Amino acid sequence: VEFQINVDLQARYQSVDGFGCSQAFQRAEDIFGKYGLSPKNQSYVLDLMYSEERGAGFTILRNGIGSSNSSTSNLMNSIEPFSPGSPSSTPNYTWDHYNSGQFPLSQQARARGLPYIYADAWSAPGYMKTNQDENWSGFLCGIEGETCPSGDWRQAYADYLVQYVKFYAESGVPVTHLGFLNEPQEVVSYASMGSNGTQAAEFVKILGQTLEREGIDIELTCCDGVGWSEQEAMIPGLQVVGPDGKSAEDYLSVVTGHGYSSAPTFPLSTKRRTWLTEWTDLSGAFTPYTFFADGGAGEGMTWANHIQTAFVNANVSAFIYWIGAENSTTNSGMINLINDEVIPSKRFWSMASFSKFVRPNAQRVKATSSDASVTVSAFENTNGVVAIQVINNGTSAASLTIDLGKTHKEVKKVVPWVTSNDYDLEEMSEIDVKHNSFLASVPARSLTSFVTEC
Ligand SMILES: *[C@@H]1O[C@H](CO)[C@@H](O[C@@H]2O[C@H](CO)[C@@H](O[C@@H]3O[C@H](CO[C@H]4O[C@H](CO)[C@@H](O)[C@H](O)[C@@H]4O)[C@@H](O)[C@H](O[C@H]4O[C@H](CO)[C@@H](O)[C@H](O)[C@@H]4O)[C@@H]3O)[C@H](O)[C@H]2NC(C)=O)[C@H](O)[C@H]1NC(C)=O
Ligand SMILES: *[C@@H]1O[C@H](CO)[C@@H](O[C@@H]2O[C@H](CO)[C@@H](O[C@@H]3O[C@H](CO[C@H]4O[C@H](CO)[C@@H](O)[C@H](O)[C@@H]4O)[C@@H](O)[C@H](O)[C@@H]3O)[C@H](O)[C@H]2NC(C)=O)[C@H](O)[C@H]1NC(C)=O
Ligand SMILES: *[C@@H]1O[C@H](CO)[C@@H](O[C@@H]2O[C@H](CO)[C@@H](O)[C@H](O)[C@H]2NC(C)=O)[C@H](O)[C@H]1NC(C)=O
Ligand SMILES: *[C@@H]1O[C@H](CO)[C@@H](O[C@@H]2O[C@H](CO)[C@@H](O)[C@H](O)[C@H]2NC(C)=O)[C@H](O)[C@H]1NC(C)=O
Ligand SMILES: *[C@@H]1O[C@H](CO)[C@@H](O)[C@H](O)[C@H]1NC(C)=O
Repeated sequence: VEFQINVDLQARYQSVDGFGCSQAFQRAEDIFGKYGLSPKNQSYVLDLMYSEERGAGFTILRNGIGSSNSSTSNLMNSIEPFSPGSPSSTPNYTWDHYNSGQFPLSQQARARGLPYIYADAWSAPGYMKTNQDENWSGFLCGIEGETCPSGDWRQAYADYLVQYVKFYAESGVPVTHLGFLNEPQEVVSYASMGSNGTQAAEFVKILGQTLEREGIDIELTCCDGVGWSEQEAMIPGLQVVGPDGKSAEDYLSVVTGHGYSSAPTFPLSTKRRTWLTEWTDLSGAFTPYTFFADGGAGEGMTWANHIQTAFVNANVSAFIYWIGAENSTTNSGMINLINDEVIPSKRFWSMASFSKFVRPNAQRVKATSSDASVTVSAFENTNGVVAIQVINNGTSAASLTIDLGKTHKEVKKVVPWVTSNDYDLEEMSEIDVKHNSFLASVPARSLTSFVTEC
């Protein structure tokens, strides 16, 4: 045996909620033909993203709760664009059955089986904030240390987020996960809003209490920090048990962070599930076809490794890329649209390799490799399908011996699915398994998903 891979289904780790992307800042409109995409390719892109059989079967869609009072440039417009005059005044809410294209997108994703919709606000509306502006950070009026002459807007913001979730549910598209901050560290020209851990915790408790009063069942998140270390720094604040004997962590279902300022390479110190909720290559490079060339930020293998590391080393339950599909020739999205043209990147195919076979409620299980040139991850689905991801970073093909150890069902067949410079997500011939062990060659510089049958 040249390379030994051992999988142990009796050594079990975190659950998986899934994989996906956002179509925020009007990028959902691109999929529906804003820049000339044909009806054929609109349907094709939705199948690539959300069909388990025809595509990646993404299971999480992250939508923006818009803060803007218009839909100019790439703004996401708000359900409450204009101040009601005071926090206690009756709000005027507008529902356009659109949400910058994210509503019809959510309908199309759900039609193809998508279970999880994560609605996240980048900012409260400007009139609820210290700077009276959705932009350039600022704080929710009434949060600890941040008073405003117009009064305390904390309950108004909670009621606003509840009303967004209600419009979605009433329109047949329930939201499963809810967040109220994005990158609270960042002071930027676009929708942004500040909070440290204790300021975030204060609002988590108000929002959780509001949802419980309304009888709405939804998973709360915090805080989409700009990097993994930056999110870790907020967790002590979320864990402070207040006078009432509750922490923010008691109300939270998921702790969320981004990969930009620091990558998900270590476990966060929360007792909750964690999600990597945004990450991409923002360099402005264009790397659609490269799985491996020289370790560029946009290469397929870079992203296969980011995903594998997030699950094995950072203990995440989900991985959400930034934009799925957009009219651009950069690496910001997984799928480049060029008017009526669809170019799925190797970053897309790396995501697809995981997402297609690691279905919601899968559990990560122990998987080891005898050699640092081959890195491995493994998950058992609730239907018993085992999906093993192998990255071969050798310059030659690697002959693997893969032992599945002790299992309930004797495994009889396994199917390899390959992603490389030569292959997108290519199904290879089934391999016969004997005594829960099999041999497989994997190409140089490749990702292979080995998927067990029945
Ligand atoms: C599989 O094994 C291979 C080796 O065989 C490893 O490859 C090396 O991968 C690293 C990254 O992990 C590579 O280093 C990075 O290269 C990037 C691309 O560089 C080229 O293109 C850019 C942009 O045009 C040029 O600027 C540059 O001169 C090169 O022409 C760089 O963009 C990266 O830079 C960034 O990160 C560094 C380090 O943190 C920062 O200092 C920089 O400022 C910047 O943010 C980086 O240098 C390296 O080139 C690869 N070597 C080879 C021989 O290919 C893989 O890592 C390995 N994969 C796995 C998953 O283990
Ligand atoms: C829907 O999206 C499709 C996918 O993008 C569109 O089809 C593509 O249209 C472009 C023109 O905009 C064609 O581009 C040319 O490609 C050739 C090279 O061709 C070949 O190699 C590819 C890659 O493996 C292969 O799939 C092709 O079949 C060819 O063998 C260049 O010489 C040209 O300069 C230009 O780049 C694409 O080839 C074409 N792709 C496919 C798969 O058809 C399509 O037009 C969109 N609309 C509709 C209504 O279908
Ligand atoms: C609509 O939103 C815009 C953008 O946030 C608001 O404009 C800002 O208002 C604040 C407060 O006066 C200023 O500090 C910013 O400079 C403004 N930004 C821009 C780009 O103009 C605007 O007030 C909002 N309109 C209403 C009616 O609420
Ligand atoms: C990996 O993440 C999981 C959550 O997905 C962590 O699981 C929690 O474990 C604590 C301590 O044993 C329990 O009190 C919680 O009930 C678990 N949460 C869930 C949702 O199951 C696990 O601790 C994390 N691992 C590491 C090494 O940090
Ligand atoms: C969409 O993307 C292509 C490629 O970047 C670009 O050339 C084109 O102008 C964009 N389409 C528009 C604005 O119609």
